[PDB]
Amino acid sequence: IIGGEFTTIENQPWFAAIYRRHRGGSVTYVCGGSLISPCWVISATHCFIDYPKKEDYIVYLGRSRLNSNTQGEMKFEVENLILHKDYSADTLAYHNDIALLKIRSKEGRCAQPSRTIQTIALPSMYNDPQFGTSCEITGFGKEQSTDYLYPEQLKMTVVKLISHRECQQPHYYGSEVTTKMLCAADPQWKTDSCQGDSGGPLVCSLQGRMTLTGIVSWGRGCALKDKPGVYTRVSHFLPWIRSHT
Ligand SMILES: COc1ncc(-c2nc(C(=O)NC(=N)N)c(N)nc2N2CCCCCC2)c(OC)n1
Repeated sequence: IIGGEFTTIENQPWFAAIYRRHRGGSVTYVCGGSLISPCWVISATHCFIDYPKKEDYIVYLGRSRLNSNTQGEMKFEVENLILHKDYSADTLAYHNDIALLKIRSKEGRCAQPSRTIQTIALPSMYNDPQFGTSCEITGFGKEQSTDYLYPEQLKMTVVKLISHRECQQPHYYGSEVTTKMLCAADPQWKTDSCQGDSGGPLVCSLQGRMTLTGIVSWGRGCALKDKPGVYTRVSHFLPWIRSHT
């Protein structure tokens, strides 16, 4: 996350931290996700597509820091890794950038809700807020495009939903952005999602409740002028989400 503020997991208790075991022993951060039910984390396919073996991944819930344990955190194996059959990668855009991780502990239990571990609501079908709506993004992603390290502490910022029509202007993304994508940006382009934030939540207050509107997918740099964040439009994927859960 470029700009925004540091936060703790209590402010985004659905936030999942997804890591991969390396042949050797070492564990590296992959991507964020969102607890949508006790046993199910939703994320981005492009996070896993290079290493699509479920046994390689670890999910934490209730985790506020990258490389230290948070009091109350739960650690999970991936019992199922579901990648979107119709996934594709362009030079810039991911299509159908959506994935489901069925989580279970060594002792065979799903997530136990707590102050630091809550589920987020999916939206009603084809129902997103208007352009100009303020939504929150959360991630352990880079603080600057050029940074080598990810931040130790979880971050979150505010971005405004951009109209499909504004996001398809050639000097933005042209036709790279489809009806299954959402754009969000800061009016000053000063705050944004970035590398490491992929798969993490775009959350909007919708029908007066916190709703998983987007999944961090792609963008051309981070906090660049005329280069908004591009998000999987979760309201266009409910059948796929219902069916695979
Ligand atoms: C031109 O440089 C460039 N371009 C793209 C990325 C990148 N961006 C995002 C992202 O969400 N961007 C955004 N919201 N504006 C994102 N979610 N992920 C990004 N990478 C991770 C996976 C995609 C390609 C490599 C960079 C990047 O990160 C340092 N740097």
